[PDB]
Amino acid sequence: KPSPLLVGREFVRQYYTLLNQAPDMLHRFYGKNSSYVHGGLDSNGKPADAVYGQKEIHRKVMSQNFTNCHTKIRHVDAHATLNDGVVVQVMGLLSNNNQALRRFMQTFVLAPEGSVANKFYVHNDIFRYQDEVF
Amino acid sequence: KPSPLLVGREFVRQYYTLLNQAPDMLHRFYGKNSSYVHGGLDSNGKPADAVYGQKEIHRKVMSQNFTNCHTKIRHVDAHATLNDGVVVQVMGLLSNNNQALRRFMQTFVLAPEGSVANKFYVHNDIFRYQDEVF
Amino acid sequence: KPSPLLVGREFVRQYYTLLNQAPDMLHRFYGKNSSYVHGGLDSNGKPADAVYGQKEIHRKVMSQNFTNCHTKIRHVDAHATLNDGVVVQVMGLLSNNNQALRRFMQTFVLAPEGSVANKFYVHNDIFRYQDEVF
Amino acid sequence: MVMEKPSPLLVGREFVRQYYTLLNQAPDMLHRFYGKNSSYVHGGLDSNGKPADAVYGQKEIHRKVMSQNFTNCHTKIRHVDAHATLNDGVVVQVMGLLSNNNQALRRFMQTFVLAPEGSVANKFYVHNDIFRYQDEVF
Amino acid sequence: KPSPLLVGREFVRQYYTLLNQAPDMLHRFYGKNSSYVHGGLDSNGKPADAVYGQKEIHRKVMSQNFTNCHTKIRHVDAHATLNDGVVVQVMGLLSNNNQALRRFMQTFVLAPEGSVANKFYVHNDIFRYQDEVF
Amino acid sequence: KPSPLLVGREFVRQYYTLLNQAPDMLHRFYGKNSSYVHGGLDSNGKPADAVYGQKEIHRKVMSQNFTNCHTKIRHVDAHATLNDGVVVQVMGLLSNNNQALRRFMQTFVLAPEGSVANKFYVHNDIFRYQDEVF
Amino acid sequence: KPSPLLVGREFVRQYYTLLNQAPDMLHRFYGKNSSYVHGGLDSNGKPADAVYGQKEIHRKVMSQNFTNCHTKIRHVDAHATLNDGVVVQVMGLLSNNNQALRRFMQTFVLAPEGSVANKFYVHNDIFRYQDEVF
Amino acid sequence: KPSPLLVGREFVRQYYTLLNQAPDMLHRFYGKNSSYVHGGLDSNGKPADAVYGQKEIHRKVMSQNFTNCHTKIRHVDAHATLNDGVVVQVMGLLSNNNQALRRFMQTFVLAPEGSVANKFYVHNDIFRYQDEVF
Amino acid sequence: MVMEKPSPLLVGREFVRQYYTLLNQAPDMLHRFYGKNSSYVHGGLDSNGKPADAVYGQKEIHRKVMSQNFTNCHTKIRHVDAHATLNDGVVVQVMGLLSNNNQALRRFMQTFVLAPEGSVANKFYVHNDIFRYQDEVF
Amino acid sequence: KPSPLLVGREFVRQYYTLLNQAPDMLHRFYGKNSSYVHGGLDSNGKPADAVYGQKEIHRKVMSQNFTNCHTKIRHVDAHATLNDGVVVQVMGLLSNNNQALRRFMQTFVLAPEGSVANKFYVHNDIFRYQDEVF
Amino acid sequence: MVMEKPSPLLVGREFVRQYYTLLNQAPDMLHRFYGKNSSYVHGGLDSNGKPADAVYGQKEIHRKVMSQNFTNCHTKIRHVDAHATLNDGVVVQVMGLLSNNNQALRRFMQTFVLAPEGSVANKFYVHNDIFRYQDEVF
Amino acid sequence: KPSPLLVGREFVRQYYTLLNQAPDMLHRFYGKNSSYVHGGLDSNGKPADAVYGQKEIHRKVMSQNFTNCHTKIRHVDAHATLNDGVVVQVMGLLSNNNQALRRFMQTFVLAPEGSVANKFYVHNDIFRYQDEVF
Amino acid sequence: KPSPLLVGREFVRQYYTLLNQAPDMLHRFYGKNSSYVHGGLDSNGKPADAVYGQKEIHRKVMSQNFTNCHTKIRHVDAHATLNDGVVVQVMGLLSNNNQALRRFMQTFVLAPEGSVANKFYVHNDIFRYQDEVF
Amino acid sequence: PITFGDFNDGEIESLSSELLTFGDFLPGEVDDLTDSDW
Amino acid sequence: PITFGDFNDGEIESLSSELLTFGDFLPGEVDDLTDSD
Amino acid sequence: PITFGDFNDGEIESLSSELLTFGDFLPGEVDDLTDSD
Amino acid sequence: PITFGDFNDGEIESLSSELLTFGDFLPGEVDDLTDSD
Amino acid sequence: PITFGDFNDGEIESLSSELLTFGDFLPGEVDDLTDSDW
Amino acid sequence: PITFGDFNDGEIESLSSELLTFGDFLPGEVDDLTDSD
Repeated sequence: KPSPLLVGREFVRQYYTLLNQAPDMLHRFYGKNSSYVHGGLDSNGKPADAVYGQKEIHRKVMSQNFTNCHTKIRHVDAHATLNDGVVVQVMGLLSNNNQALRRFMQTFVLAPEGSVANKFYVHNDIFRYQDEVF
Repeated sequence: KPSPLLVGREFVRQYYTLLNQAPDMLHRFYGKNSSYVHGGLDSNGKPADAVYGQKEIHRKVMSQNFTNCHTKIRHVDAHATLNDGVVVQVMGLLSNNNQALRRFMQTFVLAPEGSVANKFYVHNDIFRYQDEVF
Repeated sequence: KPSPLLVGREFVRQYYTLLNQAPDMLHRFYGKNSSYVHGGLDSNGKPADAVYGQKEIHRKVMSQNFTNCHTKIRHVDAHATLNDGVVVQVMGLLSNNNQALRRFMQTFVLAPEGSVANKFYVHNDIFRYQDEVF
Repeated sequence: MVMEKPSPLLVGREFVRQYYTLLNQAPDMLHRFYGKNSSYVHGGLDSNGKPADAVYGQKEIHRKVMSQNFTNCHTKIRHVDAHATLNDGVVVQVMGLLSNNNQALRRFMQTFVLAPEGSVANKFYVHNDIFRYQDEVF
Repeated sequence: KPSPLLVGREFVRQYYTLLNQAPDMLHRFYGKNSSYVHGGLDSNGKPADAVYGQKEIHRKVMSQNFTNCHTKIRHVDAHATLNDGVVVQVMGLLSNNNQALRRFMQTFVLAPEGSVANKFYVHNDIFRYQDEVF
Repeated sequence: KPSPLLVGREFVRQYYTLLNQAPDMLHRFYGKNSSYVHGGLDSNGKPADAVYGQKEIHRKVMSQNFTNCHTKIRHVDAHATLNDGVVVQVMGLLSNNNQALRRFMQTFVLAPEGSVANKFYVHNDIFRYQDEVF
Repeated sequence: KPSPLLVGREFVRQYYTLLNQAPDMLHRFYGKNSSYVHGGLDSNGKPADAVYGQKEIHRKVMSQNFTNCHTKIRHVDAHATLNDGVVVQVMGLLSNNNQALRRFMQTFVLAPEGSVANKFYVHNDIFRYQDEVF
Repeated sequence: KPSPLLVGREFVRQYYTLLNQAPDMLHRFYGKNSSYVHGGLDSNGKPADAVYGQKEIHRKVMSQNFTNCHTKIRHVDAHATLNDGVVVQVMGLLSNNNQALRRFMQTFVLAPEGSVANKFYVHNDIFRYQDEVF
Repeated sequence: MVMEKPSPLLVGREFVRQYYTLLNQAPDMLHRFYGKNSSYVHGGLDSNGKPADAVYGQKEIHRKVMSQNFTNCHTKIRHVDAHATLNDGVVVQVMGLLSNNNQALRRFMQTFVLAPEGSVANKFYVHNDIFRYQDEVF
Repeated sequence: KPSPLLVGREFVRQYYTLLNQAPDMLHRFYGKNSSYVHGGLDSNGKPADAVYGQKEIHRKVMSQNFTNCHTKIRHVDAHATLNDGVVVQVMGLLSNNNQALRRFMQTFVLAPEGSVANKFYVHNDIFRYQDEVF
Repeated sequence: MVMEKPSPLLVGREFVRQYYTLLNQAPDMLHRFYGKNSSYVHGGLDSNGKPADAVYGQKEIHRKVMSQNFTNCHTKIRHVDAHATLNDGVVVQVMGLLSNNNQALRRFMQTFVLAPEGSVANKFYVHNDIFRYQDEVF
Repeated sequence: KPSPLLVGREFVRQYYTLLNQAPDMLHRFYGKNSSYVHGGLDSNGKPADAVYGQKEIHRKVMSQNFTNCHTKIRHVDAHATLNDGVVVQVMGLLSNNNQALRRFMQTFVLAPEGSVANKFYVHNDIFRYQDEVF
Repeated sequence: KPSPLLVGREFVRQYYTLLNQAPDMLHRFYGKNSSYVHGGLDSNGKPADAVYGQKEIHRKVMSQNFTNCHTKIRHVDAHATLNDGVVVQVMGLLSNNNQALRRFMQTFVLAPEGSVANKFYVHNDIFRYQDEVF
Repeated sequence: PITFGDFNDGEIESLSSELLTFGDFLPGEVDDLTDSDW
Repeated sequence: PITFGDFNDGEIESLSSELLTFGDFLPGEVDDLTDSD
Repeated sequence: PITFGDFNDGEIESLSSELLTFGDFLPGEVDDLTDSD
Repeated sequence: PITFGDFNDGEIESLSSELLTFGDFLPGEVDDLTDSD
Repeated sequence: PITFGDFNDGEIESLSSELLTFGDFLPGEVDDLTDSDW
Repeated sequence: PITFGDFNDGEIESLSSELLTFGDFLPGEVDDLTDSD
């Protein structure tokens, strides 16, 4: 059984590498019933709701139009959870389209796939920009 | 079965009210082999390690010396997760001993007790300030 | 037509239940061109002009930072008023962020919305404490 | 020299001033502030330990303001907040202290709902009057 | 023949008195080919265009929702113009719905109606809030 | 007939370019019986007497002693008026002798010359600073 | 006799405390043929005139409709003047009815009563806001 | 030499008399390197940090506008302390600007000045309210 | 890795935590916090109606705290504010609620004056302890 | 299909005509996700922050306040970029607000609109005052 | 260790550095920067008093580079500004000074358009190169 | 008394030597009544506010942050003036922070300091970048 | 022997002038076995490893490729040290490629050359940005 | 007789010439009782 | 069916669950612990 | 002679006068109306 | 028909109106006076 | 063999492991000519 | 003896040293490389 801390660190490295190297394959990280929210607003001004399902996750990611996003990961904290899952808490800065970096707080929940050993998928993805709620 | 969002909101209300009123009773939220990460810097200016078990969580909470610790819950996200758990991300301001309000993020993973329905315990608690990361 | 007393009691119970539970959706009680004045918040803290509209009311309520806002309603007086509306004067104790009981007086003017029968919205919402004015 | 009609706050402040000055001077004339279907309650207690109910008519109101000696009453208004409401009317929230026949200064909470008379412009009457002492509630 | 300064001062006082008292009768000031713009923004950050004709002027005035507007006329400058017309330059403060006063710049162009002596109508009305363009 | 907006924007460009370059030639814009009100304070302080005719307008313009008058045209409105004339309201910033930019309003009424088509002269010019009114 | 500064400070304390508590008793500070101006705006917009005598001063003070008049005395200057009187200049902030604090200046001329020793009456009271002139 | 109880009572009397009478002269009670921490009041509002030195103490006292501060001393406890100094714990009711009686607790640490016998100065001055804490 | 000496605020917070935990658990051992010339009052009330007086030594403090019979005390510290004072000492201002013998929560007002022991560095003892319930003062 | 040189000359003529005549209409040249960079002062005058989108481009052009922006185009070089777009490098002299000629170099990347044939939009707009970097 | 493929500004800066270092050291090797259908002008001037035309193609782009006698070229870049463009391209704007064969510092204006190679990721080729001396234009 | 031309040439050499080498000691050239105007920067650099006194002049020089200022003095004209002072008008090229040669014109008024013979101080220092006004 | 402050000031001027003008010639300042630490985050935020020798220093400088670096030297301290060398601490602003100015500190240790008098070489150069460590 | 629009002479002034009154009191009646007291 | 704003009947009541307990606390234990004192 | 700071003995007592009256108010009358009610 | 942005053919040229004159200036007099020097 | 999603072992690394190069030069080839000079 | 401000005779000249060289540059190489180029 791998260390949850190293599992979370490796997952964060791979996820934020793929977020800019090829954002259109970010949906491959998620499973059949996975929650995803990436810190957006709307007309009412309230934070955007999450989406569920790989397809809706892919649609939302494509709508988010990530172009060469640079992320500075300032803190990663990974710990054990239900069904040998891993909960990851990420503090960092993300800048999209080479604009100003924005502080962000993120929570990942990765569950084992079940068949392939040492394999995980993103069950939950919660991303929020600090400047949108504070 | 109650809404994940309802469960998260009610838990956040109860937790951050009990933290202000009776910090010594905060250990009853957690169960066996539950993770508690709330802390600041280590002896070498590093984020602290996790604390496991109800007795040790109580010992750590008492160390944090929470004096009239209020709260300013700017945002709460609650999503259903594996094993019927609820993953809550709480972002806001916390002031302890009436000092300046410091921005904070906190990830809760609430597992469902198998005995009683509509019963949860904090399987994971990961608190982290901002001034200490950026 | 429902008795003015009955609609006042209904509204007071529902309004403070929502205030204690989910302050982030208090704006749904109000409609367009509805006025909401709540205490004071300024550089000096005493003058806070009233806000109008659901979106501005939601902004103001988000500023009020209601967290576990407990309320002990000592008295409610509901009377019939123009356009078959009701006027409610409620007196009680309020505690936000787990402070002590502060005596408060609120005046609501509720108006029917026309289409749906026995449906009201908060046209006017005036809040005051006894610490601000002797 | 614009002839701007008064703001709701100015209307409420002026009405509170006139109402309480009249109450101090001529309580019997106070009934002229109310209309046919006006509601009025002024800090009463029934033989139950509960707050009293309200009368719904200038006549019942006159009987109420008459029953209430209201003779030589000193009032100190600490807060007035007025806003616009349904049908051009004005809702006023009054916080103050009152004393009738020179007892102690009792804190009171009041809500006024004034409505335009209609036939005459810039004229209002007290449609609703809710008055409660803090002693009989808290 | 009356003094253009007197005509401008009387028109300004009458126009703002009528705007405060009965804004739904403001269209009676204007004529067949009158132009009316009252300083709005529309979906691009660019000032709103003017409207022409008495009916369109009335519709725009009603849409503008003038509720107990208070004005402080700080400067009026009236001068003669073609066909004995009057051009009026107005500097002032206007507050709608008893909110904060906003600095405004206005230009009126009044023309003789032709048959009745000393009778004028608003051929042109240009109104702009300073905070919307500066 | 050229568009009133085009006429106004072209006249504003020409006028505020000639004001900076050759203010001695500004009098050629006006004709006989033309009002010029550009001014500041006097013994009374608030009103400035208008000067009529090309000679008086040139004398007054030379009196203002324009020196590298820089202009920042924030907004310009041009509408048709009597006798196919154009009424222009110009709002912006003016800086004389490289001093601090001051907010200004200027109302132009351009009357068409009856001899040559596409020809206008400034029948009315009403300039007014803001800092001197508020 | 006491120090002019002592007299001025004591009078300022008593006056601005009685103004908050019992404004109806403020007329007892003045005697006959005593000047009292407290204004800034009227029907014509000119500074308010003066009311002389205890009766007229009381009538004016009552019109001002003082309601919980809070004060913040930034500075008080007290100097001896002719006939052993005291001239006080008071600069500070004044809020009526818990509204926004407005800067104010007030000149008091206190004349000694001939009969009683250590007794003064407000011979002159001149109040002026700042926002109403600048 | 003088009873610590006598010193504490004499201080309390003089200090609160001067607070009620001449707040601008409170800084004379303290010396250099002395500390003056009052109740929470600042731009943020809660974290009112301590200030040191006579001049900074005077600035803080002026900021905290003291106008007719009425104080009812319910209890005073004076005890001997290091360097033959005294410690005074005072409980009472304070009303500033004519608000209501607010429960307050103050802690003075007074040290002998050394040069003049029976002369003390406020080395430490900690003020606290009941409402802003309980 | 710096060996910084604790700030007065940290010293006061840590002392309050230790003091009240010991009072809850082992009140007999509470006397070890005080020195020879230590003054101590804890919410006293003589048979007159006035606050009690102070003991001025370790053994009298010991006897007194046994006299108060602290058994299973629950304390909720709402405010602690510590500052430096003469001779590197720390003055602590404490606001809280206390209950002895499972009684109601009583608001208490407390001032501590801790002084360095002198021999061992970073060691303090309670020179002054002033404690009063607000029920007996207000 | 059209010669890249012909497209470049056409665009340079139209763009620098519209810059001089109607600066507020420049945003129509660009489309979504297009980049405009033109000097500008974040605080020192050197920080050049790119803006994207028609609305942000409009705001940046308005902040520059182009007034009578004259330009003499010394050289234009047009070539064919990817996806059948064009690249234009223009060298010339620019004078805004009637100041002296300043050497400037601009680089446009124009992409075909796609639907309408022979239609282009400014995908990239990099402007540089040569004197700023030399 | 997020890989984080370089931003357009970094790509442009690195390309300018490499391009001008190669031009200084091995101008004959500079032709490898361009593709099959690359456009290239470098401060040309025909015998008409007008700027020279363009060259489209790698082989004769090399011939044009050879024709210009690039020997010991000293270049000082004073401004580089790069941005993203069509087909994940990079448009670079360069302000600088150049001297070939040790004449004076001639001030020059340049525009680069780089496009992905496609076969290999993170690989670019100079699709467009426009270079003009200011004296030959102004 | 020496030749005013010699005094001007000596002062110009010393001043533009000390400006190049040690800008932080430029304030020693001025007295207490000296005036120093140089450039200007409020929002875009247009308002040139003169500063008076050695300390304010040093603040201004330090704000400008002269770093390796190279000066080519094309011309110097020195003349005698009131109270046996000197007036120097210098024309040249200035480059600060290694920018290009910018044409500049400076006017110094030097006054004898009285006590020490043949000693002067810069009473007036008016600097102007020619390009910024032309 | 020159003053250490004089040596430090002259070296700072020459070094930063050469850095702006000809950064490729910066290697001539250093000798053999000289330390160069200028840099930022190498791979994981670690401090940049020092490069020793003229060849490595030149390679590292060319790697940083300062295209046009403008420096605002806020302060320079120069003190004597071992072997008559000079230690300089330079604090200021640095902006590469006309980007935003960033605060920086730089420690130079200049060692004298035993061959030629009044000759120094940069034995140590330690550059550090502020935003990268704070 | 200066008028604007189709408004008659003094129409706007009459439409706007009405003081603030409460109840059935004529304007200035309420204060009269207060003025009766010293 | 007296409802307010845009809330459907019973929406506010559905917004809360009295059967929801966390940890070892019995239902309402936290409310009793905090509201009382 | 217990004094505090740079206060001479009796300075604070001399800082105010208890027989200073304004208008027709008797001594202490203003305090009486404005102390508590 | 080469067009740019959303402008139609001739839309930008329609904003010039070079035959417009103001005052007694002949066409081109203002720009001739200003741009030359 | 720690993998996430359906990505194979090292697929993300392989995809994202490519240095920035220009023209046909191998990475680090261009600076070699500069290193040839002193 | 003509001086300005508060500087002595030749104080400014003493503030500048022409013999101060850094690295391999001859006394004036940096200035020659910077100006007139």
